Amino acid sequence: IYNYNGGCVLGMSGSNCVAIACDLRLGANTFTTVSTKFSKIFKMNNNVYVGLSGLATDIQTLYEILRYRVNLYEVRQDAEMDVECFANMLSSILYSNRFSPYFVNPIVVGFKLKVNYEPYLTAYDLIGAKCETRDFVVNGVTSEQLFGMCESLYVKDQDENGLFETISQCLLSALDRDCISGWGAEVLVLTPEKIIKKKLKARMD
Amino acid sequence: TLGPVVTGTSVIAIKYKHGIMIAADRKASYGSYAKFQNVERIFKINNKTVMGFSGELADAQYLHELLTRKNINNLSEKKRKEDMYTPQHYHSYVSRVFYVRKNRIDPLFNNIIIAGINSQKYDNNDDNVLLEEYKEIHKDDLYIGFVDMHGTNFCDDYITTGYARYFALTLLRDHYKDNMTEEEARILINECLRILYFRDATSSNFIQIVKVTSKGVEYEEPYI
Amino acid sequence: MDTLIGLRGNNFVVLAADTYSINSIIKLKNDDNTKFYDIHGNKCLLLGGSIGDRLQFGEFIRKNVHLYQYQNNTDMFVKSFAFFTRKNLAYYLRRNPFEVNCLIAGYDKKDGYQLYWCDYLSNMDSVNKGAHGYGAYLVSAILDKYYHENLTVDEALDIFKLCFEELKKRFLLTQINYELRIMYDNKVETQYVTV
Amino acid sequence: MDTLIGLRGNNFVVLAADTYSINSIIKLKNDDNTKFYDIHGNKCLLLGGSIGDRLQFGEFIRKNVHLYQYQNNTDMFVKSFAFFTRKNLAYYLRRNPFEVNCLIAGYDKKDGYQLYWCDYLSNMDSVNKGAHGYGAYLVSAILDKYYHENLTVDEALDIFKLCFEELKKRFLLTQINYELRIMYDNKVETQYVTV
Amino acid sequence: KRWYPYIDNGGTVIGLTGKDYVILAADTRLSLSYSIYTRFCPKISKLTDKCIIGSSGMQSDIKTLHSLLQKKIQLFVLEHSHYPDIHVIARLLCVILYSRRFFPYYAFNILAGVDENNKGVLYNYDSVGSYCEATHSCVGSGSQLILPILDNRVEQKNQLIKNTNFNLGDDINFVKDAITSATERDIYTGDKTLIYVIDKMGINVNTLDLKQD
Amino acid sequence: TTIIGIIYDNGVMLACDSRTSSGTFISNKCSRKINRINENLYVCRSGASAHSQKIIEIIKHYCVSMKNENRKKGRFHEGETIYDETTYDFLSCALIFGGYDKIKKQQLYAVNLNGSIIEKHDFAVSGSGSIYIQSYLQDKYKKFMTKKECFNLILNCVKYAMHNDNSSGGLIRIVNITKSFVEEFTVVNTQMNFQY
Amino acid sequence: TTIIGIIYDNGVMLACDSRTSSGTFISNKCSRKINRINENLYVCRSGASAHSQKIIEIIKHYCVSMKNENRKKGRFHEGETIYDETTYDFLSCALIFGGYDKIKKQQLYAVNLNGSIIEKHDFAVSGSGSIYIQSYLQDKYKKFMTKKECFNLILNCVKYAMHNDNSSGGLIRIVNITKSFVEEFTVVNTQMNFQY
Amino acid sequence: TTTLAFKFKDGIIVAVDSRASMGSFISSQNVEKIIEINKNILGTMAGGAADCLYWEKYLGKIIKIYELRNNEKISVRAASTILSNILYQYKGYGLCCGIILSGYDHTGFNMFYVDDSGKKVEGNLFSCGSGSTYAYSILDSAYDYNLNLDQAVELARNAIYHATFRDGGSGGKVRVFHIHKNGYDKIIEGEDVFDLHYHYTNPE
Amino acid sequence: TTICGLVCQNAVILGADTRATEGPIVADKNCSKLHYISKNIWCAGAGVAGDLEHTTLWLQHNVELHRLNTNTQPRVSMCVSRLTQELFKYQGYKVCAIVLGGVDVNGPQLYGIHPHGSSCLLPFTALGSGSLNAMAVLEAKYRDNMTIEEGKNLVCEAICAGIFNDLGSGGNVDICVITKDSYQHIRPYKEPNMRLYHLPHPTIYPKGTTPILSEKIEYIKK
Repeated sequence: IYNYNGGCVLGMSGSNCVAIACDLRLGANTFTTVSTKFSKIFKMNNNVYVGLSGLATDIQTLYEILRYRVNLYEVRQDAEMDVECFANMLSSILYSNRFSPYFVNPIVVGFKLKVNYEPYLTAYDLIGAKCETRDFVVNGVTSEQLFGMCESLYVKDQDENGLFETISQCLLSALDRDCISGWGAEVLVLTPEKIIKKKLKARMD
Repeated sequence: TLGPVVTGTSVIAIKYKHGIMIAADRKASYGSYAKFQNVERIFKINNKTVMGFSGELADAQYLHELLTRKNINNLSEKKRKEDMYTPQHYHSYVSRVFYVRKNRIDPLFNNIIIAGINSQKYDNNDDNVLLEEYKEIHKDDLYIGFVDMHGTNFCDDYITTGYARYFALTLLRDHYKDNMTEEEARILINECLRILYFRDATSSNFIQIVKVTSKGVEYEEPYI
Repeated sequence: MDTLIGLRGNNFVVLAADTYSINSIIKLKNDDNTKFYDIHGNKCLLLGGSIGDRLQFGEFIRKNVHLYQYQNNTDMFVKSFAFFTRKNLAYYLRRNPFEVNCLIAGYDKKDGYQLYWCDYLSNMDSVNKGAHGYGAYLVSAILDKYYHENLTVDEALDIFKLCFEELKKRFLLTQINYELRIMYDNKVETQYVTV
Repeated sequence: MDTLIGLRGNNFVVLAADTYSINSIIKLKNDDNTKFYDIHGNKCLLLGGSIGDRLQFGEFIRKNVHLYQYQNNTDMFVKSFAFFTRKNLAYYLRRNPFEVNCLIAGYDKKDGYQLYWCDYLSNMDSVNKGAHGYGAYLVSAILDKYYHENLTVDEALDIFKLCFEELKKRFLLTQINYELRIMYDNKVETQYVTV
Repeated sequence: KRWYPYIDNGGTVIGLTGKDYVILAADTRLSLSYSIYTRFCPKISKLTDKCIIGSSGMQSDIKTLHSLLQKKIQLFVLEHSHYPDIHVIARLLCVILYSRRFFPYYAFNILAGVDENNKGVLYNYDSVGSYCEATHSCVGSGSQLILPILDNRVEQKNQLIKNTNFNLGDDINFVKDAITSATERDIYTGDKTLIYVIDKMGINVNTLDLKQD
Repeated sequence: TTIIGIIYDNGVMLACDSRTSSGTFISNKCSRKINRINENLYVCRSGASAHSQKIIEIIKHYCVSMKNENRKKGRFHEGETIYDETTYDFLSCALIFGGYDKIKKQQLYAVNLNGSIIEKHDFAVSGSGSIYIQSYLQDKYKKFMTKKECFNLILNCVKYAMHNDNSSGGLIRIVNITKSFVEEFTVVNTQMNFQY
Repeated sequence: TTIIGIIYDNGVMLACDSRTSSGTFISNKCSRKINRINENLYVCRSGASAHSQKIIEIIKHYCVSMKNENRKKGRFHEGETIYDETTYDFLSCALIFGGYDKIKKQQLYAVNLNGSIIEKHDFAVSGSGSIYIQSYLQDKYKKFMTKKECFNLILNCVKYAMHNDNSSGGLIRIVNITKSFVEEFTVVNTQMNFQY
Repeated sequence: TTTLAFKFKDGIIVAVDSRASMGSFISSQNVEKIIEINKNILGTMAGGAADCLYWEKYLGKIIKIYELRNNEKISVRAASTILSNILYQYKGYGLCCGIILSGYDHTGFNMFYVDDSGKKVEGNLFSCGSGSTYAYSILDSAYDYNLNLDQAVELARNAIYHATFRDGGSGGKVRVFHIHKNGYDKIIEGEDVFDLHYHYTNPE
Repeated sequence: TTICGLVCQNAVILGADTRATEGPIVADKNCSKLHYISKNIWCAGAGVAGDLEHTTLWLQHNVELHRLNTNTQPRVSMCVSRLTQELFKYQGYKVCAIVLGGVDVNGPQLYGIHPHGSSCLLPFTALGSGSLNAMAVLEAKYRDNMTIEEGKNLVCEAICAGIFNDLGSGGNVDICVITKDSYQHIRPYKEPNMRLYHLPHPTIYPKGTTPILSEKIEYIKK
């Protein structure tokens, strides 16, 4: 975690659908912006999305490592990787480099697939501390402006249309409060039958 | 000063219906060993208010001499029994001298606890500097203040300092009742000081139980 | 430092750089330096930083790509070339520092004219415009005011003439000479201009 | 930094300086700055260094000399003026730093056209030529090769044109604009030139 | 050992406005860096009949700064025979902090109150004295967790700008919900809360007890 | 902590307190600062318990590999003590050995924090509270004592080294060593009570 | 250096070694670590002799100004000792007071390096070699001793604190204090010789 | 913290933003970066929050004293030298300021720029703050000194928008003042400028 | 991070608090600090959760591999030895004060391992930042040969005294009896909040801005 290359991710869990949002700021220096199309969320599987947050030299590196390991595990099993085995994999990949850590604060949003479907949201830290959360979860630079923010705008179980508005207002009200992040927003709400890549016209300040 | 070389232990000050109960051990550690084992730490500054030390002991006499002169100065104009300096006035003075030193570099490391009877509805208009039954106080006239080395000042029903703030205070925040009897007070402090004797290095026996009743200030020396 | 301006159009990519070599910081050793590391597969790379690390990395990344373009009869994709050099910076970050900043730019027959951007660390990201060095604080704003969609080469060079004259007026070390790398219609030409 | 070239002839003194104000080191705030602190008694002082300390010292040394030139009907001697400002730097060295470099230059009716030289500390010494700033390493050598005895103003300005073009070619921050202070025959004129 | 004289005693102060009322809520937990000293230390101290002040820095620079401000405010009421407005108290308090600019009062304070018949005003600043007239503010350990919540009700980012009415009956319940969210997430936020509502007829001292975590 | 090793006329005694605090906090109250290696020799460790607990796990590994090396009842003490020096070639922990043997009657060694294996035929004392009872030992230590004479000396030495030290243990573990391998852990729980 | 102050049944004794080394070198061999202030009280200083020799020059200035303040034979000890605390309001030096008075029989005080003036009605010990004989004192200190009983105790305490310490003095200066102001400097030159 | 200055054919046009952050958190979005001094001279606080706001108000005490003792309007050059001299005494004390004083004196439309250590520089196109260099470069392509007030205030908004977009330290509401010959007009807030959009996607 | 444990007449009862914080802000109000080593022993640790979560996984599998090699239940004296030989190699990085205990062939033991590598058997112990508050009330009412019910409320009071008297320790309290037959995993003393409940406000449907929506219906694998 560093102020260099700021940004943050957040994942919300509705009734049967889950949503993950992030900003799109590639901060060159701490107080600088050179790109507004830096998606911090990656399609790791058909129903297992990951969101990395932190330094950009480790976000792109950890994504290439996870894609090298997930594809090596999906074709070896001839079935897609679930979330429970993928979530514990990140807890070992991050711990395998405990001396030279990867400055990333990931998040994992994806259906557990018990025909059935479960939310299964979790986050980590710089070293790989697993944190299972059946409700909303957030990690990034704006972690301080999002824990208390989502605590007042969160319902127990919401539908698909209600989860997107509950997560868009949760991110737009916190990205405008932070200075080193928030040059855009790209919420990826997904249901067990379809995904939605909805962008937001956030405050370009 | 600079560096708590002669470190002292902590005191425990609770209040009940008959008055304040402040107790402490007489062991002052010097570095890593008990050099002095017969030094008092519950100093009397008035006929109704007492005060306790913690942390540095050599710096503590400087604050004691500053407060005992104010007692003689206040006694010089005692033309009525209501003109005596209440413990709230002594607490605001110590909290003020700690803040002035906080602005400078020297902080005078201490954890001063001022306790006493914050009222004058009892006949004591005859003070003796050098030398029957108790009463019932409304719980509002029993002031017990605390002063940190940073100048933090407040007051509660029970005030615990030093290392006992983590051991005796937790045992005191759930067992303390309002208007306890005299025997129930020392049976709780002796039980909480027993835990401090087993889980603290700079602590020992030789308790100095000091009670501030409505008839004066007493002294005792149990051994648990 | 050294300004590395890079502007990407809809059917072209123009890279700008400084032709001043600063060895023994008080004086300029040689004018008309070589910062661009032209790759045979229409991928003009542009580095920036210390002269010692831009030469040990621009050469290593050129022969490693020329080897791949010769081991196979094909040519390297600009998306694959941009992420290949990004991996070498992250690999050569724990052992050697490599204080270099590169502006990856090329052309592919499946993705159009692309342009990437890096940093001291590995911060690859595809952009339409970008800058590097200490002069980036004075040229990244001009490109935003003049980035009309569906640009052309003759209008993009007008932006740089409206940009080079700004560095000559309100920058610390006033740069006068520049070197452009126009990549319009598979014809990489070097149009170095002054003032 | 800022170059402060000063050349003293046999019957003239020419001072050269930089007209670039460097506040917030990345960029140039204003061009055509004021470094010379002209004194009423034919003593053109020229300072150099931080803008905050050259203004707090050039003003203080000007009013302190203008007071002496008004408290008495006479004018200050250039030898006395050079050692007066040297004393103020040594006095204002133990309390305040004053990172300034001055080139004292004037004229007296008993010692001819003089020119002094100082440093960060008080290092006054009468010289025939001198320089300051980071550009002194590139201009102190040109003056030695072209210091033919019994010079003239028209040949001394030729030396500066052979000197300003050197700073524009092999110096870190290429200076283009300059400001000259010719002091030939009791006529201090400001001939600021460019390139 | 160098004796760092700055410690954060926790606590948060919430501030809201409207047309004729201001709400200043604050928890009452005085704590050390990790332990809890006491559960009652009012961070809100009244000054006049229509102006209060809350703070959340160290408890040393709070009882002093409130008494130093009350001493100057008790001098002005007798030297001019008139109570001071909030517009003139904020200027007096802006120069008190700058008088100790080199050894700053480690206490971020909030000024609330009403001067005219209605005119709900609020004032918030840093630890040195840059007072600015704001409409909502939060200060303390939970200054980063409550400020985005209050930025959704007063200011807006939604498409349809709803909630055109903000009455005192609903605005009090929002601060009671905002201070509850600080206790459930921040650590230094206390349990007892003193909701101070300043209407056109005085102040109110409504209480509330939160989680004693 | 404190450690006292006195030599009998036939055997050797070892005793130590049980406090082992960690930064003015008693986190390992009533522990075992003494350790068993064989039927005849014991090792009482002091200093930091982090780097010292690994040495006892290593010594126990080498001693069982050395006692099985010779024969069934082939044990040694001096040879085992000098091996502890080789494990100090960084960690810092002072140890006090001591036991019975067959080549000689009894033996005792003292290993410092750097590697000196200076033996002591009279007695030895080490630890944190060792400084307060160094002169009291030399004044009361005779040439040959009895089982009850030396036991009354270490009972006062550990009690004196605890009364004037913040690393005062609670119950002390006195361990005897003889020819017939009595090795009884005479553990007591007597506190200090001064008279004047 | 070492300093030992024991209280008699009628008077008080003070003794100290004379080594006061400076960086493993004996530069001030056979010095006077004890000092005289009046006919009844003596002050034995320890610690660094730089900042401590100025305190004795100040105390001697205030005590002669205080003894002349009252009358001709008006002296005081407790009042003079608390004045030493005021001279600790930076220098670091521990001092041990002690003398006879008229308000009470005898008295003794101990001033630490920071300013504590904790008196000791039983006995006191301070200095560098004080740590090695703290338990030996508490074991042999009775309630009331004689002139010869206490003299044999300090003769062994300084000798024990010197035998196991590098700041071992040569000749020791034992100073007595009584009612009739005997104040004889019983200085001896006995070395330590162990038996076993 | 991005500030501006123009000095056109008409009076000086001062424009700022309204963001005040503390590291990686925004304190408030409604700070007043324009601090007036007199009926004509109006300062521009930047850099530190109250490290310069106090002296901008302290200058108002010194000027108003001189405004009555001599019953004449002070100049901008005198208002700048006074602020630069009182700021030089606090050079090595820990201050952090940037102030652009501007007004209308008896001799034209003067304008100055005072730094922390009294680096009083006179010019025509000043700017200071975190995102200064971005807004400093937008004016080099359009400042022509002969632009009417209609296309002048648009340049101040266009320059700040490009400065609050690339920098993270600045942002918020945009203020733009126009110093008249006998006072100064005002414009309050934009807060969201779309100079290059059609609401399609995100730019780059 | 108040974690305490004590022994009884036949089992070892542990206890912890469900609250993990980043230091100034809590991360989650429910975090199971109790871990499953095997059927007869359980562990719980403090400090950094990263060096503790992997240390448990490294111990949960190394014990299971050793359990599958032999045919007896794994002893508690074996996992402490593997932790001692592993924590010394990373004494400056793997900082985690772990306490564990359970039944074995011997009596119910309870080992407390410190992050620097030391370890010692204890009849009752506490660990974490709220250890002083827990060990205070633990030393007051610690009898001998107490029943499971008499040990259930003591370990519950030891954590509850470590919740109110501490800042970074809250949430619910969970215990785990480690008797000979099996284990237990209960969550008693939920501590319901009878204060003003949170009233979440669901925002209206047309909100946000949405410049472009990339709607994608993908149902390929169920």
